[PDB]
Amino acid sequence: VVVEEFDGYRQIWRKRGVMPMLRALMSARNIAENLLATAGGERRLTDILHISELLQEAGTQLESEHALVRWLSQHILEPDSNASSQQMRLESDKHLVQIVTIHKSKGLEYPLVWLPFITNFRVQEQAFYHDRHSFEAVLDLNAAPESVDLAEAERLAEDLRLLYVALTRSVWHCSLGVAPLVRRRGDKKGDTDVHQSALGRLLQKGEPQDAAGLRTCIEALCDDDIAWQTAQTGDNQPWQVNDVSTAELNAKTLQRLPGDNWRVTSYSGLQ
Amino acid sequence: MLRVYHSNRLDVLEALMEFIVERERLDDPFEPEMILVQSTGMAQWLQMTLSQKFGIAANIDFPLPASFIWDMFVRVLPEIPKESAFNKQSMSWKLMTLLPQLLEREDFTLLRHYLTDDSDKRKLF
Amino acid sequence: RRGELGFDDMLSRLDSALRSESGEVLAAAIRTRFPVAMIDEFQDTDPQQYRIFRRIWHHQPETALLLIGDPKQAIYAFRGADIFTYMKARSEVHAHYTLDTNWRSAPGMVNSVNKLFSQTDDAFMFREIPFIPVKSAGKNQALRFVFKGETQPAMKMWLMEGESCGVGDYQSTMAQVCAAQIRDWLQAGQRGEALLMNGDDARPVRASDISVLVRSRQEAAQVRDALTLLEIPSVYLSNRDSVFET
Amino acid sequence: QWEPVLTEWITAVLQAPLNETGVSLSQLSARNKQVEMEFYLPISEPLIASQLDTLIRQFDPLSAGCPPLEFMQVRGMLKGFIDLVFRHEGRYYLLAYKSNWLGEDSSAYTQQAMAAAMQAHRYDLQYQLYTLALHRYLRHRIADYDY
Amino acid sequence: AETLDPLRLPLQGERLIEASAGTGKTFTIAALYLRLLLGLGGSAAFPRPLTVEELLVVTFTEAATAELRGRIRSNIHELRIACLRETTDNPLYERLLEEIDDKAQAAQWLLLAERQMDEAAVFTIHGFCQRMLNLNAFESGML
Amino acid sequence: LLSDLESSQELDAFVDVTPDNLLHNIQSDILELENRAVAGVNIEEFSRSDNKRPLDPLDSSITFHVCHSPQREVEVLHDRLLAMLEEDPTLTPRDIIVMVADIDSYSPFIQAVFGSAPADRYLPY
Amino acid sequence: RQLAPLGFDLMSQKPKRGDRSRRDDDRYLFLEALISAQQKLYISYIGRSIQDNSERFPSVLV
Repeated sequence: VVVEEFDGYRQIWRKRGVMPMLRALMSARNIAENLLATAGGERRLTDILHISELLQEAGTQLESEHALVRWLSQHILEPDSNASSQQMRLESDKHLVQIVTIHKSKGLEYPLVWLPFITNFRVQEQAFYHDRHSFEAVLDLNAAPESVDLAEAERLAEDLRLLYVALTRSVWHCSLGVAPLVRRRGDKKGDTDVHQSALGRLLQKGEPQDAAGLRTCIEALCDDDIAWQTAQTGDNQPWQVNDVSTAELNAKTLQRLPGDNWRVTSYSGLQ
Repeated sequence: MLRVYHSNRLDVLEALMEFIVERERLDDPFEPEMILVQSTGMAQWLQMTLSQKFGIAANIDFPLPASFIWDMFVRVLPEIPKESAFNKQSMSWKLMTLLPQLLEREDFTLLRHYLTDDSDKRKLF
Repeated sequence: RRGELGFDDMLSRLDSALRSESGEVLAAAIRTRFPVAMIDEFQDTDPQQYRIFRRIWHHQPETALLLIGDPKQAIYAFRGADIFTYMKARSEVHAHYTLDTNWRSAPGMVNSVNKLFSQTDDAFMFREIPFIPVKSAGKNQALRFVFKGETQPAMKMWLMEGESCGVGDYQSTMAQVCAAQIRDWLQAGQRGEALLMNGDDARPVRASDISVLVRSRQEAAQVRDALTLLEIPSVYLSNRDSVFET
Repeated sequence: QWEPVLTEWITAVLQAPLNETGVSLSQLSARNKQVEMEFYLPISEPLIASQLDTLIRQFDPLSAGCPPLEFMQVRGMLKGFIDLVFRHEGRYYLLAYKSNWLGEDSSAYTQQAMAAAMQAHRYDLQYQLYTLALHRYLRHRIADYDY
Repeated sequence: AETLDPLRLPLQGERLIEASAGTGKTFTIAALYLRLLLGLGGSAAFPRPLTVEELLVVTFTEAATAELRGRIRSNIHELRIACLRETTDNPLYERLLEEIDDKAQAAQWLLLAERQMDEAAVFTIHGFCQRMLNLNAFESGML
Repeated sequence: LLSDLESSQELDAFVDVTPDNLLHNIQSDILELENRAVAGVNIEEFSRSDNKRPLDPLDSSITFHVCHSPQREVEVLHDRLLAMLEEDPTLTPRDIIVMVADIDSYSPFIQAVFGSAPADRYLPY
Repeated sequence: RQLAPLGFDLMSQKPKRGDRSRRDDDRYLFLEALISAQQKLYISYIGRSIQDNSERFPSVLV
């Protein structure tokens, strides 16, 4: 019976196309209702629908039937990102915590913003800077320390601009994660590298200090809007679902045929 | 006499054309009836409506206005061939030969700066 | 040879056309075409673009040039933008105009931003990028994120306690602290304790209000794994992965 | 290489008269001929094959064999392209062209073989629709018309 | 530096507007677009009023250009309605209506701007470069 | 250009449309050459709103639809055409036309949503 | 549908009565589509983006 219904699916796929075969497969097996009943299967169903739409979009431009299978296997083997072949949002009705990068948050708006890794910084190694007089891009192929310092200054300015972009997106409340982060491989050297970051250059006023110095620089700028608290590790209970029931709904059914046999044919149509 | 028929919809104009044809019959039966249209769907709808009104719709020619005007140019004035010498492809293949000959003029220095930089006979065509 | 073109190839062709001698007259044709220019987002300006705009609209009469931008938002240096082009443009032009009023955030967050970035002189470490204190809106001065206890302040710098910490451990601890704060805001938000108050109007805090701002994909996955452990679903808006890789 | 045999074959076609009186194609003027007449024929009833094939077999003698074709109820318009219509001595005539003729190479294309080809390819319905269209055309065009 | 007013900006030479984060940049752009369309400002105004096909707006993001085109179309329609009614509900629109002396010619110009809004010259950078390369192909040398 | 002809004979056959529906209202306003748009120059015309034409809430002649994708757009269009075929007992699919701005972009989606319908739901296209 | 002119065409410089452009032809096509509709007129446009849920404005004629 399975082989017979798959041969019928092959006949529909050869006569009507991709999306009619996929719709008959999802309606006869009723896999869409089972994926909607399963928790966490709505994203899988939207991915299946997008893959079906892309297969129907690529199947009209191809004549052979195996060519679409080879195209699908190639696009599986090719992870290249196009504007049409990207993953979409799975759901819009259910509210979710929206994680967004700093470059993708330019011009947006969020009520409450949490910045856990605003103190993490990365040191630029290559020597590609700009001159302070001619304002031209200078690429130094030799490992000169002046070019490395002039590139690290532009890296720190870019980190400060990223800090201002990430700070100016909160509306009501923003929370920051501060820690004496040390990029150096030594664990206890007596000094931390927060002055090498963008936040510590404003907290420690561009001066290298310690964890107690960072804490005193944090507690120095204490106002009604700016406060600090210690990091508490602890969990009591995850959450409460508080689900609600769904009202009854039905679908209308067509009473008659949509149209009579009206067609403008020729003698070859009647033979 | 040139008759202009203003109407709000097209069914009144089709009924007026049916009344004109049924009112004044053609003296020559094999003479085609020239109905000037612009697209093929308009001529197909006119053929279907004339077949619905008359029972038949045959020997009705639907030419272009330019084709009918050139046919009247041929029929009225003699010593004129059926095809025009000045067409798009003919003038293009003529100008592809004529433009290198006219590059030495002072008026064509802009086309010389556009053409004589690099040319594998792509910008010229 | 193939006759194809690219996105930057149009800029290079226009710069090479204006670089020639006859193309200056072509620029006059552009002065015949549009005798005005209003260029938005001038922080994302390549030097070829500013060279073109200086070739066309430098000092000719009756033509106006309006460079509307922001040097404090130039974060696309990885894409091809450059703040030194903006500094050259600021050195070339004479007049400067700024927008004083801010219509988005609460005045507490505005005062926190104007307090943090005006601690020292030249906080952006460049002479041609000055910072000015912006002003909050009059209609949004009653915005308050209130907790069960009292009115929560605007900026809360969660200082992780310790002498020295690594990278993965610091990320894990701050992700756990952020997930604990998220679950505390969602647990108190569904009972009418944590609210967003505009004047006297109140709104409970749902899961769509809290957003975590990360910079990389690894720390975004760390935040998502630390948040999905406490039965809190979260979406990743910057997910650019292909559907064919699942 | 086929060209010098084809033109003499064409003149051999043109020299052969096709009429019951012996009228050739060279006697037809340009105003008398009309090539590729396109007609549209309306039908408002559902075309039943059983009510049509019996009406054909009642009068057409070639429908002794030829078991009836099956087609759906066609209501609407019918297109047709007649090859040639020409008048001569005050009488109208129709002419169509069939040129496949793969199975014949000898002189066996007599009237019996042509009637068998007409019964096999079912050109009787096409010729009957052509006669109906020509009758309606001569009724609409020429006043005081008799079939 | 000085503060920026959209109804007092001199539109001569080169000007540098620094719009901070969260400020009404798209509103100031629409206000300057209406100022360039109606020719307002007095001594700091343009020497002649310009049409929709003469105002060039360059923005990088395509969605930003579409949003700005829709907002400028809505502002043109609202200002046409407020000029036909001699009243409005916006204070900037009130000052814009107070700056003009004539109402019929301004309403006719806003109607012609609404009808010519499809041919507006609000493009991106690469789109403007492609349009200038395809338009004057002789002096540039583009296919 | 037609009115400038000297020996032209102008005939007018305009059938008036009774304005009952919204589409018939628009066609009557176009044919009669009148301005029904209320500007509201005074506050008395701006306060009252009964000076306009009343539009019945069951008048489904002209409807505007907002969709999210070319697939969902024609998926909504198919259901709306089925509702229109169910609303009127005498309605032919030949009398229904669908015009798109670009045929090649939407034609895969149209064929996809028109082929997927079952036998009780399938309309010929 | 906008089709830009060639730039060196003289008909676009000095327009006459009998000149034809694609924009005016499309506007007259929309007028003929409004007039030719007898019973029901259906209009559907993409209003929200499928990628980023951005608002897509309709045409000026609608």
